[PDB]
Amino acid sequence: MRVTVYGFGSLNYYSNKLNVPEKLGGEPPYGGSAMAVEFAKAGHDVTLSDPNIDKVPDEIRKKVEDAGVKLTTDDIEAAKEAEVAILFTPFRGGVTFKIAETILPYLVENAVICTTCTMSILVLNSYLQNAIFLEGREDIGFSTMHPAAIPGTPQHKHYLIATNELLRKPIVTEEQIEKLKKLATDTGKEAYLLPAELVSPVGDMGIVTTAIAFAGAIEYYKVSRDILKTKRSMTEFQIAQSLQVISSLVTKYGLEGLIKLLNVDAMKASLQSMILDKNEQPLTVTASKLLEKIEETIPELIKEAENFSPSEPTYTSAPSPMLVEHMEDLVGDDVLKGILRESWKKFYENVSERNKE
Amino acid sequence: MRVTVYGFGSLNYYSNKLNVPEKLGGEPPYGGSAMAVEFAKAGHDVTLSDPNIDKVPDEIRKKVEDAGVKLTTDDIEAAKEAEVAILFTPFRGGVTFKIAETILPYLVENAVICTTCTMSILVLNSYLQNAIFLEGREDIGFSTMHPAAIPGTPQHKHYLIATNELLRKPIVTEEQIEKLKKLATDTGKEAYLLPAELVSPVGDMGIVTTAIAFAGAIEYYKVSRDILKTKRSMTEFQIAQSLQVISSLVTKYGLEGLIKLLNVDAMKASLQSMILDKNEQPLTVTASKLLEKIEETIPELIKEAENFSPSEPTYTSAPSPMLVEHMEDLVGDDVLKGILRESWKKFYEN
Ligand SMILES: Nc1nc(=O)c2c([nH]1)NC[C@@H]1CN(c3ccc(C(=O)N[C@@H](CCC(=O)O)C(=O)O)cc3)C=[N+]21
Ligand SMILES: Nc1nc(=O)c2c([nH]1)NC[C@@H]1CN(c3ccc(C(=O)N[C@@H](CCC(=O)O)C(=O)O)cc3)C=[N+]21
Repeated sequence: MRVTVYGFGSLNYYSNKLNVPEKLGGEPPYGGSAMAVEFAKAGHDVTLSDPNIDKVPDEIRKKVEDAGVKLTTDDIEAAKEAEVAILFTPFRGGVTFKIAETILPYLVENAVICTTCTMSILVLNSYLQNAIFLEGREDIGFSTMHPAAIPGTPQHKHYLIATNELLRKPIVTEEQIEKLKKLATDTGKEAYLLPAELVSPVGDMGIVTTAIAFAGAIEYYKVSRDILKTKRSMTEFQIAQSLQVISSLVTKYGLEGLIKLLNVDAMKASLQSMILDKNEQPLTVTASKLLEKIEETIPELIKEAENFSPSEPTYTSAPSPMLVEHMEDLVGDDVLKGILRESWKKFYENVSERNKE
Repeated sequence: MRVTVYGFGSLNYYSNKLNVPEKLGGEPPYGGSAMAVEFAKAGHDVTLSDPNIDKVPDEIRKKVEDAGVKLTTDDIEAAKEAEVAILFTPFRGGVTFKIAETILPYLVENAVICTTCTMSILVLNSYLQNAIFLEGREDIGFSTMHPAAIPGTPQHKHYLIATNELLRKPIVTEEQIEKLKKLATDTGKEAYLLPAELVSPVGDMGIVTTAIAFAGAIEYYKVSRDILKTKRSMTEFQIAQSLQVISSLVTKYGLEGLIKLLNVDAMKASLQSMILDKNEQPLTVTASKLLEKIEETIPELIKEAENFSPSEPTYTSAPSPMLVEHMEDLVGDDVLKGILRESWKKFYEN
């Protein structure tokens, strides 16, 4: 099939900022380039579009082209007759939204656009709904080819592929998912089909926070079951509230507001009475020790927290499924889709616009 | 001041169900009784109301009375002079709602009602909105004397006191907050003034999930700062999104649905590319090892997950703070507090 990868992968990032060969392994080029080369070796008609093709060293550029990858800077031409479009594009500056919007009217009928490690597919889908409508591209599907790893390293043995599970409205067809599974297995990668909104939580660099919080939830569950002897429903409420609170505080107030509003000293003091079996609570013990030295490891965040003050009120623990359900009864489903869209767009904007020098 | 503590504390739970003297320390009585004794030793006029006072052993009851605590079974009488009413009341059965509603018309002018770990103060305030209006008790304050520990153990060195921070309308006055700070400080306890909605996630037993997830968010931040060299916005975007999804999965589909939908095998495979400095990532390494043995540690949940099927759809990643403000604009603040109350009820009742 005809596949176009948008984004080569910053050669300088993967060698001078993060020493990928030493930290993870393999050899350059890494990123979308490595993905394209793999597809080309498997017999697919691959094109790779990046604005900085000319900056690629000849030695690297020859390897890619010798695989069968056509290199170009023209995103529009690259999209023509493409069945699969993989966005290995920047999170910053809305670049992933802009590129997807540019290529939208030129993709072949029933094409599928795929996000990777830099963007969640539903957020992209939210940004594109007006373009989709005006251009009549309701045939375009939306899913993912999330390497959940750096392509080109030995750890990349898989792709996370977004499905429609848990979605009120589908974003991808079975025919489109099958093409993504084919690209994965054709290149010896295992396909993990995941509900669309779980792809980025599982696959992104933030798997660090996803996994720690998941294992931490399980640890609390065991303490609740074995030591406290409390009810399952109370345990689940506490887990959901904790994680919703942290998410909402980071969303609205960032890490500085998270630290100031929860109050580390209060958390430390409170946690002492939930260290009930040190041997069975390795995460609790470590967390309590990390909190004790927090002023030494993140002094810049502590300083920002001292100077933080919440300018707007909020509720941090309101479960999103309840808010969505209540909203379904207050307004039409047509209106609700717009509200969910604007909420995903505002999430991206508020978080990326907050980062001010 | 005049303080009334509602609830002695389950003598049975703190010895037979949970061995507090061994696991934590101290000696009985634990709970509301220990709090009342501390206030009385600080010179306050303390009253403790409980329907099962006569079921308290004589040796323990004498210790409490000798400190100056007046024991009674009449909740209404105990409220008539109480400037501060602390609800050391049960977890289930709506007993806290029942007690708070019964004493509301009898509390002194400008009195403050305080919940502990068994009830979010915002949930109680929401429940009582109609009673506050019909009884004309808009002067009554609502806060917490949350011990975030078992009173009577050496770990109880503090109180979490709910404030109006993050609220759109006040639930307590500064004068009332000062009274609670004094009660804490008079008994040698540190007063932690937190936004009302954060007292539960910081003080309750869920502090385990709050602290670990918080620490894991900081660990990722340090990794992004020192190793990945990525921007703060991307780090925050991924934290908020990840914890939003996990939260929604637990709320709507339970722990069984979380395990089935998230895919532990995918998580383990993904996490391999983010263990970039084992010494700087103690939580990541520990979490990665715990994920490998999950089938052994929680087999009953694995069996529930294998039989789980999502019956209804929901957008697990819809950002809660954004939806909160959309709801506020449509139907106002009381409905949002009502949602917090509806959430609490589903899991603490029936
Ligand atoms: N399970 C897992 N998932 C990952 O996604 C993953 C991983 N492990 N191991 C670590 C590598 C490294 N990595 C980066 C992605 C984007 C930028 C990045 O900064 N991108 C900028 C572009 C900077 C620019 O060139 O303008 C942006 O999208 O805004 C950096 C690093 C993902 N990784
Ligand atoms: N920072 C902190 N906050 C706490 O809230 C905290 C703590 N540390 N350390 C330990 C105590 C103990 N604890 C219990 C939780 C649930 C039940 C519970 O579910 N009891 C049920 C059932 C009792 C039974 O088993 O019969 C009930 O009272 O209805 C009991 C006790 C939380 N604690």
